[PDB]
Amino acid sequence: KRALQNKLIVAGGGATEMEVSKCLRDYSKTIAGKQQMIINAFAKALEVIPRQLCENAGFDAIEILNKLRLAHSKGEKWYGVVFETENIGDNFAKFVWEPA
Amino acid sequence: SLHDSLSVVKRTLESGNVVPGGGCVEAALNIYLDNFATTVGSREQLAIAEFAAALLIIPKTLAVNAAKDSSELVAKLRSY
Repeated sequence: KRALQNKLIVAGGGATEMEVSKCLRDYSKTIAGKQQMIINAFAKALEVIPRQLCENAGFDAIEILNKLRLAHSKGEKWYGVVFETENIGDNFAKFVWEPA
Repeated sequence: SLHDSLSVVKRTLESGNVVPGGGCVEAALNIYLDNFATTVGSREQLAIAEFAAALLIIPKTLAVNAAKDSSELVAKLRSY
């Protein structure tokens, strides 16, 4: 339903959640003072969404999230968490989509 | 006073290798090990992140005893 009603999509399943948390860690480097640790806490608070997705599905939260923090930091922004076979992967190809 | 002063200069010069203080080492290792944590990427990445962030307690306590705000100076010092 939302695919036809909304033509603006973002990659879900951990993809968008990591990119929002990725850039805000870099944006906090330019801001000094208490606001730096607060933005870092906000980006750290964004890590609970991909975490619980792996914990509720039985996947290992330590390995998959850390491996997700690797390849996503390598310059590809679309890496999500594959819900079928446990591994890191692009959800844009796996077609996990949510509107913006 | 010249003997009490130079005495500190004596030990500083006697060692031909000096290190900056005031929280420079703890912050330099915190930022470097943060990027080095991505070189492993399994488990220790979380341990290296906690080990590097644990060094921030040294510059934090120095500001608390100085009556200055530690959440400001330590955060500003890391950004620099």
